[PDB]
Amino acid sequence: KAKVKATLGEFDLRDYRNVEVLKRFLSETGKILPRRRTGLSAKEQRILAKTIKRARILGLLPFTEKLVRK
Amino acid sequence: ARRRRAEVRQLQPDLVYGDVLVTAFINKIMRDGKKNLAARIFYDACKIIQEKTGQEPLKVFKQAVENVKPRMEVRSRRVGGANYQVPMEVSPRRQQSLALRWLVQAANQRPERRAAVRIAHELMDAAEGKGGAVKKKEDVERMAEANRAYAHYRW
Amino acid sequence: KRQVASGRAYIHASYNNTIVTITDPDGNPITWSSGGVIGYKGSRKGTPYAAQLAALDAAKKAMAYGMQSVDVIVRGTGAGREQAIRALQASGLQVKSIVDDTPVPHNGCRPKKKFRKAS
RNA sequence: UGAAAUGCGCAGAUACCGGGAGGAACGCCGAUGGCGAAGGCAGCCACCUGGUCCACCCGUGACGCUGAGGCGCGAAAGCGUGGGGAGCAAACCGGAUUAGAUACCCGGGUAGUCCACGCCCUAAACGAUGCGCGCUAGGUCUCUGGGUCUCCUGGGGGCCGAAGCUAACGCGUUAAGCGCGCCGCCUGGGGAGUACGGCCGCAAGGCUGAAACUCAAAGGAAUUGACGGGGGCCCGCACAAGCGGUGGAGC
RNA sequence: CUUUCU
Ligand SMILES: NC[C@@H]1O[C@H](O[C@H]2[C@@H](O)[C@H](O[C@@H]3[C@@H](O)[C@H](N)C[C@H](N)[C@H]3O[C@H]3O[C@H](CO)[C@@H](O)[C@H](O)[C@H]3N)O[C@@H]2CO)[C@H](N)[C@@H](O)[C@@H]1O
Ligand SMILES: [Mg+2]
Ligand SMILES: [Mg+2]
Ligand SMILES: [Mg+2]
Ligand SMILES: [Mg+2]
Ligand SMILES: [Mg+2]
Ligand SMILES: [Mg+2]
Ligand SMILES: [Mg+2]
Ligand SMILES: [Mg+2]
Ligand SMILES: [Mg+2]
Ligand SMILES: [Mg+2]
Ligand SMILES: [Mg+2]
Ligand SMILES: [Mg+2]
Ligand SMILES: [Mg+2]
Ligand SMILES: [Mg+2]
Ligand SMILES: [Mg+2]
Ligand SMILES: [Mg+2]
Ligand SMILES: [Mg+2]
Ligand SMILES: [Mg+2]
Ligand SMILES: [Mg+2]
Ligand SMILES: [Mg+2]
Repeated sequence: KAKVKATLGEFDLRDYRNVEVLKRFLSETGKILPRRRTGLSAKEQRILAKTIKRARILGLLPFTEKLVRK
Repeated sequence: ARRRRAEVRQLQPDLVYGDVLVTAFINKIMRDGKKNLAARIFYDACKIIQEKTGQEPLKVFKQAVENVKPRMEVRSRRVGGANYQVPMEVSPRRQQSLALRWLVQAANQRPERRAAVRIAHELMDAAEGKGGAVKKKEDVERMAEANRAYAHYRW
Repeated sequence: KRQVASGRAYIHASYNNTIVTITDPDGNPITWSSGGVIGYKGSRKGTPYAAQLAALDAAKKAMAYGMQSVDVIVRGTGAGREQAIRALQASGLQVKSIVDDTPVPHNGCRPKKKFRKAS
């Protein structure tokens, strides 16, 4: 569909507290989205996943969700 | 029928009531190419419908057939190990053929000594819903549906 | 027995059986069915038709507790699954939501030989 | 499970919710990606630590390459001592299947798989390709630096391909091309990685490694077929759908 | 399905 990167302005993707931003990079099942979807550079996507994994331990982001209407 | 889908052999309308479905029946009655004797029989039988009811023969026969048509049948089926009886819907053609096939086999199972009679009574009984044809049929519709677990092939 | 008007339908589709269990909205089970509880035994419990019948049976037993609607929750992939769902929907019983909640390791325990194959 | 049975379940199993214990492994990200000399390395955090790339062109001044032996590292399995043990699981105990089934399938299940310390030192330890250096068209995709950031310039990973090489398959600036240096190795097949001896090892075993006898081959790549319980496309009264038969009786 | 041998 349309890339998640393209729907945002600047943002520090080292920022493991900005759950508002971070959360659009997760799927409806709280799974880290692949680059095909996130629209990221390899290097960026590496840094992302790292800080997504931080948010998660902080309690700020989900490790999982359940799929609604299936 | 590897290549094409086979032309449904299209049938001479009836000499008497002007209906295609009747020749079809007369044909299933017919042995060894003797369409004459076959046709006597079916007509003789239609006369026995008259004398034994105020009904017009044609619409007895029509409505008998309609009562012998199966809705579902069980065609056998390989599953890389076992052959299962698989329930599935029945082509309008096949409805019609199986009907007339069973009408005549049912007819010829009967006790009455003369063919025109057996044809006649079986027809009567069938429009009513209680010929030997209809048992050889609710038997089918039963067996399909009593195998309804395997309706998830259909092939 | 108690009157609960809505609660959960928990479907457990597996390649060997669908088991449908119905609960109050806190998760305590009211009734339950399975391919075995219906007539079936052995390989036939797996069928989608088995699924329908269990879904329908367990939904009937649940309407005996005056159940009106359910949150559906599915787990496992299995022949009977969308069939078990389709049953509930068309059972009188009203289906508010449907939710896949199939449990999955964040790779953890070694599978049995049969389920390693992806090795 | 093909179908089952063994098995578990009214001491209440399965499915469902809540709480707790433990063991082991980290899903998405994840790649045709990255790192390491190899083996090999994957949740997150901190500490300790090895390598390596780019820019400046500041320093030393041939200080270099290779490397018998030595020394160290070295997947899994295996061993010792002591922990630990959730799941999986050689052996083993059962159920199926089968002509039989010491297997393939199902149910149990010990060693082991896990940790620490000490052994073992092997491999399809593979790129089946020793290390270093220079030289010889390009194109394309990718990871990671720098620039005047359309494009240029390093380092790394792929694909196609100049010249060229190759038995062919293929290689082709990441050479299997053209050259130099230094090391390791080969010398028909079987006997045989056997015997003997030595060294090492707790053991299991490992390294080194023959001969007699015996064969006229053993091999590699590619060609045409043929075949497949490989693939794709398609036919035929081939099967299906039908109607009549044979197999029964007399002749 | 099933197929040990030839
Ligand atoms: N994950 C921990 C790390 O693992 C390494 O080793 C340690 C651990 O991994 C290892 O296992 C620990 C153990 O500590 C402890 N006594 C028992 C505990 N269950 C284990 O836990 C750990 O390892 C197991 C392996 O799956 C898992 O629990 C889990 O992956 C991890 N939490 O034991 C080692 C020390 O006891 C490194 N030594 C260190 O970086 C750190 O402990
Ligand atoms: Mg079953
Ligand atoms: Mg629990
Ligand atoms: Mg490797
Ligand atoms: Mg200088
Ligand atoms: Mg000077
Ligand atoms: Mg080792
Ligand atoms: Mg080991
Ligand atoms: Mg040990
Ligand atoms: Mg056995
Ligand atoms: Mg087993
Ligand atoms: Mg087990
Ligand atoms: Mg290569
Ligand atoms: Mg390059
Ligand atoms: Mg090439
Ligand atoms: Mg020799
Ligand atoms: Mg060859
Ligand atoms: Mg050939
Ligand atoms: Mg036929
Ligand atoms: Mg004969
Ligand atoms: Mg033999």
